[PDB]
Amino acid sequence: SGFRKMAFPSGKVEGCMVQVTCGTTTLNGLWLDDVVYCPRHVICTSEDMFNPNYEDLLIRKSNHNFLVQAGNVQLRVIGHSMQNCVLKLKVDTANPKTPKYKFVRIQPGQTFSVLACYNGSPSGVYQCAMRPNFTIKGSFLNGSCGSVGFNIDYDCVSFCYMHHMVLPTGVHAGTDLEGNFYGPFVDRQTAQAAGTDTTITVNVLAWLYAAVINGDRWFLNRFTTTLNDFNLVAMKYNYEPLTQDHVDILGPLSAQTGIAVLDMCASLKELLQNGMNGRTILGSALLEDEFTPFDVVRQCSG
Amino acid sequence: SGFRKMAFPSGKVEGCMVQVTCGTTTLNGLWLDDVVYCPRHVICTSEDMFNPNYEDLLIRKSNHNFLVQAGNVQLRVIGHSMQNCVLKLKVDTANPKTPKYKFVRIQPGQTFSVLACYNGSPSGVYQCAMRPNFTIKGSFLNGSCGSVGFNIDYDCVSFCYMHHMVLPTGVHAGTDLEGNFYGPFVDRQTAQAAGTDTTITVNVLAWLYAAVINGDRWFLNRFTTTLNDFNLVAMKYNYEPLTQDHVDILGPLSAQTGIAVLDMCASLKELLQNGMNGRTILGSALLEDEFTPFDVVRQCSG
Ligand SMILES: Cn1cnc(Cn2c(=O)nc(Nc3cc4cn(C)nc4cc3Cl)n(Cc3cc(F)c(F)cc3F)c2=O)n1
Ligand SMILES: Cn1cnc(Cn2c(=O)nc(Nc3cc4cn(C)nc4cc3Cl)n(Cc3cc(F)c(F)cc3F)c2=O)n1
Ligand SMILES: Cc1ncc(C[n+]2csc(CCO)c2C)c(N)n1
Repeated sequence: SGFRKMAFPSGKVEGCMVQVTCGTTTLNGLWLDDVVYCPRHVICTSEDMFNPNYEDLLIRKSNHNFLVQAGNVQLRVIGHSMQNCVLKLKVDTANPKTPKYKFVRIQPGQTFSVLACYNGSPSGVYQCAMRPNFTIKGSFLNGSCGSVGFNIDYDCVSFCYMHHMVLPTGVHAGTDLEGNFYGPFVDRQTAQAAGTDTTITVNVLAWLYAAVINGDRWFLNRFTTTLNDFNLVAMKYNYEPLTQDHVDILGPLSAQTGIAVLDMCASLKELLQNGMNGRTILGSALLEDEFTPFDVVRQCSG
Repeated sequence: SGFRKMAFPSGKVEGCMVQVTCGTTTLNGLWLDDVVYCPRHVICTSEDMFNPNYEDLLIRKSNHNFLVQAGNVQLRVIGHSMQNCVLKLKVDTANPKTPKYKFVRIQPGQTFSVLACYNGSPSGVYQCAMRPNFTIKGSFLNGSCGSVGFNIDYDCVSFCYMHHMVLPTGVHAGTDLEGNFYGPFVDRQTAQAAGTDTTITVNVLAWLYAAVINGDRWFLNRFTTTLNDFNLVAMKYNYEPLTQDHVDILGPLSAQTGIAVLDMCASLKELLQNGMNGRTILGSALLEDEFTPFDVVRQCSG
């Protein structure tokens, strides 16, 4: 019973956060086995951040220019390399708290947990979605660079996000753990705009099913729609199109509630056209799109 | 808005979760030093759950009737006692992952992180507020009994909530770590109704300060009020009256913005009497009441 934004327990990741410093520049790193991963922006000085030539800056660096602190222990760097926008510091000590882990690149519309950290210390945890325009709407302050996002599946941590920067609209951009940005962004201190964001339609539908499972039905109706006719209306409102795969994924929620997927599409179509008339769904005045069908099933089965 | 419900990192609590089983009744417990804390409901058979005689259920029980497991490893119970609605099981091993900790009883309005657990295994973490009617709008399934709520200040975990039961409306009820229920509930499997809820005034005020901090301040009027006058008006709109402690925890935000607490009460009074008139605050037409003054500073300032 109930439905809330839920993050994975963050303990397995907390044991991996460290602080990395070059000169006066400092951010968070991820210590797995004998490697620390962190944004390569750390090698920038105040004058480099605007337009860094990273290969130039890195070749001028020695191992002892990197100071890595785990708690109050200093870790000795014995090698360094760059993979795209991620710096890899080889250290002489393996992290005994290293969990079983994978690096994955997540798809837009999928969710993950963010462990926000400052100076290598974990500060808070919360759930985010990869937006269709490759930004994330996180909660990050100065010093959060290098914080990571992840999912956990049977004691294996799949790291999918490393935080790099804040955009002028206050949304956030980062890379996978291979150092490739999500979206058309680049790691320099310039004002960067994202593409137009769209709403994750399959997630909104999942969250409507959550609302029904928790006893709210005011938005349901008796109208009918085809998948294509729903997608025409959805595109009009800058909603992502709904695929047959998405319809299939919503299957369990349809079975549970007895509401056909296309019947819930008919309900969403009306909400897009009429609005909510000051009413709320699961306490929200806006249509929530950062719950996947798996997130709803996980919280609402039974 | 840039505001998200953020949990504390859960690792310090994850290392304390265990499963406790009596016969087939099984739930979650909290292992700190050489004591495991858990709801006394675990000693009920199904026929006991409706109207248990705990004293009589406990006199029949011996140490060897309690199965306490960390993962699949059994912890031998060497003493047991009842304190209000919590059972305290003395075990023969001091938990090596015990953090610095305290037991605290919170007030309505205060927020905390919940580590939802099933069979001793943490499943997710999210932020909750204690409602004025002493329920929490959590997210809990069967098997969640004994999950705990907590805050972390510096490196000390303040435990404030242990989950006991779901109410007919789907909200949740439980105790502090001394076994004293929040609210008028008792640990019987009966349909107990929560009283009518109200809005957490101190947290709405914190939210208005957060809006001011971010430059959204159209709602600041030119008036002030006395605390007594504001309290009397607030109750007529199903808002909670303010306490002297409430005024004091608004102090840092009042100092940060230079807006006197009673001036902000006058501004909230005007919103109550007139409404938003089609206009929004931090992008929402709803006033948020589950961010405490500390949450606001935590998310604006760090
Ligand atoms: C408000 N906010 C929200 N998210 C963020 C993340 N973020 C950050 O934490 N730090 C950044 N720049 C740095 C400045 C430093 C000053 N010192 C002494 N050390 C510093 C280290 C960093 Cl990383 N940035 C900006 C930023 C970071 C990048 F990785 C990048 F490629 C471009 C950028 F403009 C930042 O956004 N802050
Ligand atoms: C849907 N939901 C949301 N929160 C909860 C919490 N909750 C719970 O997890 N378990 C409960 N009863 C038990 C049944 C058991 C069956 N087996 C095999 N083992 C069991 C252990 C428990 Cl604790 N309850 C009900 C409940 C638990 C209490 F502690 C109490 F005092 C009164 C109650 F009615 C429950 O609410 N479920
Ligand atoms: C945290 C943080 N880091 C860097 C800058 C950028 N900055 C400050 S002075 C200067 C010119 C070189 O001295 C630059 C690029 C910032 N604003 N905040």
